[PDB]
Amino acid sequence: STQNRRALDLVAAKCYYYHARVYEFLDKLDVVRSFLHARLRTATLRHDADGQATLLNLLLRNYLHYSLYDQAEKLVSKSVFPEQANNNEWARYLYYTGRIKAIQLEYSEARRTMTNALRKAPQHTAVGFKQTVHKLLIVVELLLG
Amino acid sequence: MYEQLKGEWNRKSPNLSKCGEELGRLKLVLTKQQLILARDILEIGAQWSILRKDIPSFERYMAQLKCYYFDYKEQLPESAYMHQLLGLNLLFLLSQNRVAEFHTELERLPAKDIQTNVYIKHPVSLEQYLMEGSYNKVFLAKGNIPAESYTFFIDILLDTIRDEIAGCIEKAYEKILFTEATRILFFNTPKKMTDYAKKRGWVLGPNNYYSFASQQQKPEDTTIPSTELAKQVIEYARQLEMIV
Amino acid sequence: GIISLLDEDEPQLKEFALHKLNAVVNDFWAEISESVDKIEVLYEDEGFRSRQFAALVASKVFYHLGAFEESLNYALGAGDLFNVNDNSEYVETIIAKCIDHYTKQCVENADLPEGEKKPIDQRLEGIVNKMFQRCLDDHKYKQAIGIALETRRLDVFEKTILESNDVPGMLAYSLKLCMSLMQNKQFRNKVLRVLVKIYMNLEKPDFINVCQCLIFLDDPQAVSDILEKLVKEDNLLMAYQICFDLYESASQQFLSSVIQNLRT
Amino acid sequence: GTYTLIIRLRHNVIKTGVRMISLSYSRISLADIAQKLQLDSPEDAEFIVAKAIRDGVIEASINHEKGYVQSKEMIDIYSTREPQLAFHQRISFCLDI
Amino acid sequence: MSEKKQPVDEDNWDDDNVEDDFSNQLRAELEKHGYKMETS
Amino acid sequence: GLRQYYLSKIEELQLIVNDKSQNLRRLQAQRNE
Repeated sequence: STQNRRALDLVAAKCYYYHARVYEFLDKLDVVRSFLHARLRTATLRHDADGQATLLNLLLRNYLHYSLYDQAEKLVSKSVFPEQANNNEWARYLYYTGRIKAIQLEYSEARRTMTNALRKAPQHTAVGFKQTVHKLLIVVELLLG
Repeated sequence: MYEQLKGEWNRKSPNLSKCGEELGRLKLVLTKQQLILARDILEIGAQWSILRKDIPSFERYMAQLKCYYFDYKEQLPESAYMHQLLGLNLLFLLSQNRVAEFHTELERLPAKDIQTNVYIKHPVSLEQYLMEGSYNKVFLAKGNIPAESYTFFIDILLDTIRDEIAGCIEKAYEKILFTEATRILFFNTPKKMTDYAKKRGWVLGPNNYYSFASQQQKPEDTTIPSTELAKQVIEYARQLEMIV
Repeated sequence: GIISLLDEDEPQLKEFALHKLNAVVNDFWAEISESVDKIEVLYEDEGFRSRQFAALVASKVFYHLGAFEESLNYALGAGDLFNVNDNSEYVETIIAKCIDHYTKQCVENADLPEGEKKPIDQRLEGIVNKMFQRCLDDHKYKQAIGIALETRRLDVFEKTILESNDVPGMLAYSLKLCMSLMQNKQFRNKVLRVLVKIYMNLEKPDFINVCQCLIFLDDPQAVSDILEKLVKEDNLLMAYQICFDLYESASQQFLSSVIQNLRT
Repeated sequence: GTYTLIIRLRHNVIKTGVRMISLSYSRISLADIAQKLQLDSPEDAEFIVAKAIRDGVIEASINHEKGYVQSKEMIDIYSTREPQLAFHQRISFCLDI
Repeated sequence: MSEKKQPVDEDNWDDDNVEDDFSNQLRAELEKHGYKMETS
Repeated sequence: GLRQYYLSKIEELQLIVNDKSQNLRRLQAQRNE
């Protein structure tokens, strides 16, 4: 990337998101998942920033659509904490991690993550999103008591 | 068409010369007919493995049957014995004192927990009763199973439950009558009460048992804090007066 | 998944399981990384067939997991399974890791190679030689020369000196790199001698560079002999120019030591 | 999409009922425990109470021969160490911010 | 700015849950009238 | 084939230098004040 990815990394992430949206709308995500895994594998070697988060979030969402384990991949990747997410992918990553932890017979750890997710959300006009996350938060807090 | 299995399919194979047949079927497996027949053979092998108590073979057969049944391709929609195998696998993984994967495997079933399939209603009800202290329903339902024998796992659950009830009675009691243990633990008067008390030592006879508890170890000592609290105050001072 | 099928005692079943793992590793690397112990145990058996294939599969799994040392070691153990060195990006990453490991191993013994240095793997040396030959065939002489200069190896650099590039230009580039980029004097003297051999073997005997070589490493006897030979060649102009160039850039001790070597 | 995570909660209801009735009373018959929790069976009440005691939910003891449950009363939490920790946490937080 | 998160879908005196716990029907009638009927 | 090796080695070093150039300026400003 003399000038190929240094200016199109955000464009590449947006294109991947749009392709995933189209596939979820009127296609199948199996091939999209394979392509995303291949692209992520190609990344995380030349650089490990701004590209290892949106792809990982899309992969986690694709696995969440089905009923896979969804926890082996997340517990081995060291790029889940890129430390530079612009407060955008952190909310989705925390929501996915909290959902997995609550569905995995663990309740103590997920509270901090899901509170961070709710408190990292956009403040103005985010409607559908804080509904489900806050609903799950009150359900799991009832589980705690 | 290269079946070689229509000979002793309906006829039982009580640990007879049939392992070679399974090996030959596996070699032959090495156009969904070849997969439908292989899945049926694997299901039959899994069903027959319970009567032999082959833990590794049962695990491998259960994994193969789950993989075959989880396919979303255009195949046979359902079978008449799949739910029985799923229930048997659930009972097996419950008998191993494993609960994480236990709960992960239920979510694969969309809504059949309470709608239909009493084959799944019985194990989930058993788990719900076992999670809290309600134990009478467990042994009551242990003599009531609509699916099949399931006797390979209910005995393990009975042993574990009896052991944990023995563990629990040891606490919070300093007096109890001898016949009360025979009432609580379902062995009535088989002479097993004295040997069982030999296993869990107990102290006295005269139709009575006693236990002793201290629990004052943590209190009445301030020396144990004296170091960790000093470390904590040192940490406060260290992160209070350093230039960052 | 299908890894449980490896529990069987049939070697054909083991081969089928290895093939299935090598075919489906690229999509379920995370789930199979945690069960590499069984594959390692199977590959560790000397009498077991297709041990190299299992070792290569384990190397691929380790590389996809993100570990470099374990994957490199397993790939080196595999041997001929990593013949391809042009197509696979994983092969490129393994080649980069192997080059770095070889350079580090050479640098560790670079201070004293004869100081009971541990035996370096011959497979790594062969792979490095193959990569160097591939680079040389692509007419990339400068990159190979630079890689060989910093690799603590002189045969590779010496063999790449004579190429399509002009001998004078290559010699000048090597001299500039040695005099500007190199730091340690122990290797600097060896490099100076290696370039002095080529300088003396040139078609046109250029004492202008011999003077610089003998000033970088104090060899007054060699300088005196070169001056005597230049005088014996009936070329008074070249000898006078060499003497005038050497006087202005030498030390008083050097002149005092070459006077005795020349006049007596 | 939360039914699978909503059916595993009745145990918490039983736990909170036991905790509340332990806080309220000090010497209570087990039949009243069963009636006020409507467990539909007094025999399971003793098992539930024992299971609650074993994990440290309550500090009471029950007499099988008699029937009633004698709660253990011990209060003086300011002499306990725990407020120190309950302050250490917030102090560290306020030092980090 | 913002994301809109497409791919998903004192004002009251003091807030305490005791106030909403009540399911009875006014102490005057449901309790005082109900048990003050001369049952005794 | 060596060119890809060299470029992959160069990129991370460039990133690290770009990262450190900011802390340098912060320290200089404090010292000047």
